[PDB]
Amino acid sequence: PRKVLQLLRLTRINSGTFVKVTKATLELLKLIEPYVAYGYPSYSTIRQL
Amino acid sequence: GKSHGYRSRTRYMFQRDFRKHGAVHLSTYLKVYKVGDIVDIKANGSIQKGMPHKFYQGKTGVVYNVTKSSVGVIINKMVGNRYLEKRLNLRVEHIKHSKCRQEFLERVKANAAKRAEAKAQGVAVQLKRQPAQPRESRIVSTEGNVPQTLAPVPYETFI
Amino acid sequence: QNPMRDLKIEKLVLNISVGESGDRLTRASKVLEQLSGQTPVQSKARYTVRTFGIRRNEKIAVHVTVRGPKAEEILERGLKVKEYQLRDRNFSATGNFGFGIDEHIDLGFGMDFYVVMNRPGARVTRRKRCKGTVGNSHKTTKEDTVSWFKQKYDADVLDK
Amino acid sequence: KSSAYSSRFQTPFRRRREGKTDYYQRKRLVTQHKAKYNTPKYRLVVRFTNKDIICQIISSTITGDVVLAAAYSHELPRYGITHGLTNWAAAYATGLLIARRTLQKLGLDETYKGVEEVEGEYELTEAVEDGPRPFKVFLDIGLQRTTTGARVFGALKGASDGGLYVPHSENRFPGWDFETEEIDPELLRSYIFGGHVSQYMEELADDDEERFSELFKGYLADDIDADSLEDIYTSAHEAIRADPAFKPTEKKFTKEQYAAESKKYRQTKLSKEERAARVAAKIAALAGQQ
Amino acid sequence: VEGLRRARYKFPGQQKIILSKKWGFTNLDRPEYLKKREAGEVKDDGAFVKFLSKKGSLENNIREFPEY
RNA sequence: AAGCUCGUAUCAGUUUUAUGAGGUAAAGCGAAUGAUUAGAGGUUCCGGGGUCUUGACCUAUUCUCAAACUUUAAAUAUGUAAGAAGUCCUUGUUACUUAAUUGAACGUGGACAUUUGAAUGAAGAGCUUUUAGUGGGCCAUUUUUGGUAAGC
RNA sequence: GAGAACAGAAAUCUCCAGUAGAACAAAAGGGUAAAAGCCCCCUUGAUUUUGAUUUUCAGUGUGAAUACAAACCAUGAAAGU
RNA sequence: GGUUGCGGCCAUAUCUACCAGAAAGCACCGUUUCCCGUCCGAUCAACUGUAGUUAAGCUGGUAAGAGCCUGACCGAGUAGUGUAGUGGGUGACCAUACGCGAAACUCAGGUGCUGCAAUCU
Ligand SMILES: [Mg+2]
Ligand SMILES: [Mg+2]
Ligand SMILES: [Mg+2]
Ligand SMILES: [Mg+2]
Ligand SMILES: [Mg+2]
Ligand SMILES: [Mg+2]
Repeated sequence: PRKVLQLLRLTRINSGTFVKVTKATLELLKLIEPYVAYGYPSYSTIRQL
Repeated sequence: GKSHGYRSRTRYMFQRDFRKHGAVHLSTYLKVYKVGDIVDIKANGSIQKGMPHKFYQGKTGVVYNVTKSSVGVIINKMVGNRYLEKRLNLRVEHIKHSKCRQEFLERVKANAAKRAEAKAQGVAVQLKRQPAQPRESRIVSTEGNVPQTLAPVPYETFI
Repeated sequence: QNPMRDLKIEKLVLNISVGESGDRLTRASKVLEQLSGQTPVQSKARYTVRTFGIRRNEKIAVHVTVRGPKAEEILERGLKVKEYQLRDRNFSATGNFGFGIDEHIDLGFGMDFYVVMNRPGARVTRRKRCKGTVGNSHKTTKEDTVSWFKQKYDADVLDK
Repeated sequence: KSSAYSSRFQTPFRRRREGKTDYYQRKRLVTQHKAKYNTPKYRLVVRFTNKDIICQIISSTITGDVVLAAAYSHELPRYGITHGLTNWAAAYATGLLIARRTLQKLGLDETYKGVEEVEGEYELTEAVEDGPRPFKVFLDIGLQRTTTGARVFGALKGASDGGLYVPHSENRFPGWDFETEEIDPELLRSYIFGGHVSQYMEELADDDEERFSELFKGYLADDIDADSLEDIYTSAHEAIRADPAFKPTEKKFTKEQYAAESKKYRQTKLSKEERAARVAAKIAALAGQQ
Repeated sequence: VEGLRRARYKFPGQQKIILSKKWGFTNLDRPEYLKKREAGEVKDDGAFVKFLSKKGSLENNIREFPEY
């Protein structure tokens, strides 16, 4: 899981990135599940970020 | 004391398959191997000569030498913190052609065919594989498929 | 259907079982040379028992095999002593039969006579290439050989 | 036979169950040096059935064996041999025929003409310099036992004398004595022209006339005496070296006509409905209070 | 039930007494067992029984279970 | 620590797709081997009392098991591949190889550019010399051996 | 398993069934049926020269083992070994 | 479509019990001067294709056949297992969350396919 977090550029607490959803990235999210919170962002959230 | 002989711990690894004892079929000896071919190693317990060590069981390598009844195979082995090149002399009974790349050859052929087909009229032939994509929208009809309600069942012993 | 499946004598074997070896053994094997016209062979003991007086590879017994029409002649000579009378036993479940005698001067040391029955076409079991197995209807049965022994020699089967 | 016995039973190869192929011998016959790649190894198959001799040149492939050339003893009547289609002289002629048929097909007929002065001599087809090497095949005898004087070595002699290089030794040819390590060319030459049969005719006729007529009935009907089979054997060898090309027998009927007649004598499987019908009928009879 | 209750004191740990819905020591429910025996598919073989299947040669399945 | 050759080339304690290897968990014993409970139907010129019983195998069933048993057989780990050192068309060299310009290996010339052959990332990648300390360890979750157990 | 004078649970002979329940110098595990087992025939390759490779591994040594090259031989009808 | 020689995969091909097989082929079968091998021309060698036979081998079909093969949301998302919690419980062990996922059992269907050469109402 430590390696997967580095590959997603999540190297410190409260860091965030966008991920495109495919079969290759869904399995990545499974490995780091107890370390992250993720969901589906709306247009308003993307604009303000 | 401890025992670390050449064939140590190979009780089940080198056994023949169930109801598959006896002589080797002739198709093993009729296949041709060339330098640069990719082969995988699986020892046969009934041929005691030219047999690989147990470490190389289930490994894949590249042919570098061809002899009368055997081939030379190159294997990369991890020792310590690096990889060392190992060269094996194995009889053909213990090897077979690998399909890890034979399936890759046809994709190269199809890419050339698709590139030439769209060369005269098409742009962006898109010769790249892509992972499985999220499903698109759809409409589910209930005509003849009215949903059936389900509920949890009570505990029963039925021993 | 009996067009060709006629019972026939395959072989006749003259077995002499001797406890010891040496001068006694060659004396017994000497009779078979003039009794059958062919030189016999000697069989060594399989192992040692220390009770019957035999040891391993001691060459205890002698036997000889004869076929053709020169065997049915001596088969007749072996039946005169038996007076054409055989028990309901002595007949194997595979169609064979045999009997033993106590003296050889009566024919013209005890001996054992065993006769093997077969039918034409038995070569399929003995041939090297495409070796096969005789079918059930073509096999030799105990009742078949007993009847065959009744028809010729005008012999009879004993009690039971 | 218990169910456990059948479950754990391992059946041999089909050609081994039938009893026709020795796989221990086959492996060493067909395995090719891996550094020679797709170079084929050719086997001279010689087989002896009742009243027939079969000679073939065969190479091995994954999908199955491939025949290069064939020669049968039932084709010998075109060359002047009508009797003794399975004797020693027939084997030599059939061996000679396959050698000539193969070389002509490969285009190497002009070179390696064999030996035209056959006198029972042991020799091999040597190569010619600055030219192609002779075509090489290995003798395949199958399950035949190796004994000196066996006809399979007679067919070997014909193929070698026909121009095909076949490696062999002379200790299995007739006329070889174990005491002295040399071959007798005089006795060997007798067998190539049916000398052992011509000798038999003269001895049997003067011994028992009743036996002679029953055995050699065909010779009497065709006006062939004891000292004439050598002449036709010589002429047959001359004819083989002239037109050895194979020709197919004219087919009176076609495959469809052959298939149609044969289908009437074949028993067909039963469908699942009629199989269920048979068991249902049996229940109504055996389990229906008669 | 009382006999099995008294046996629990001899054992360590916790044990439970359950009233089985099978027929005796067979692996069939009581209504299911009654269905088969009325059809002549059950033969008494010692203290246990043998059943009649839909498979096998009819020559053997007829002498066994003649009533069926 | 000293740097050196280069400037994203190529790589990865990761996923995916394709293709291998394994005999542990579980499972199995009316499947082999070895243990094991209970009847039932059969078998003797081949166990022994008695003129009929107990044993011994045979056949069909039945209860229960295996670190040094097994047909079947996971999960987690694990090998290789996903292109330019590649693919295709034509034909040069040899003392090797072929019945044979047959093949093998290495080449000349022509055709195909970076949606150039999956995903994500890449305080750059590759490489060399030299030398310090260390070579008594211990603990926690899970797997696990000896032992009644132990802060063993 | 069914048979054959002495002959019996075990002597020798015959047939049938027989996936190996035998055998293969030794411990155990693998392997093997027109064999790697049993019998018979012929032999010395258990030979000569010097390298490469696998295992233990520091990728040192020693032991053991694998595949070739250049010679000289054994065996077989031969491929081969 | 039949059959023979040489095969490929190596039971859908094996095993048990029956029945059928035109043509050709295969086979059984006849003989012992010759090469050759046996206690035995049984096996093996040679000769004849003549004297006979489809009886067997062989091939095909039959069986609520044994075995074997394939499939099934049959059993079963069960057993087991990766990851997680300052979850439950004295403990033994167990539930839940995000994933992977058997075997037996049950039922249904199937019972060799096929390459090269030659030959045949
Ligand atoms: Mg060795
Ligand atoms: Mg051989
Ligand atoms: Mg293990
Ligand atoms: Mg377990
Ligand atoms: Mg210290
Ligand atoms: Mg934690």
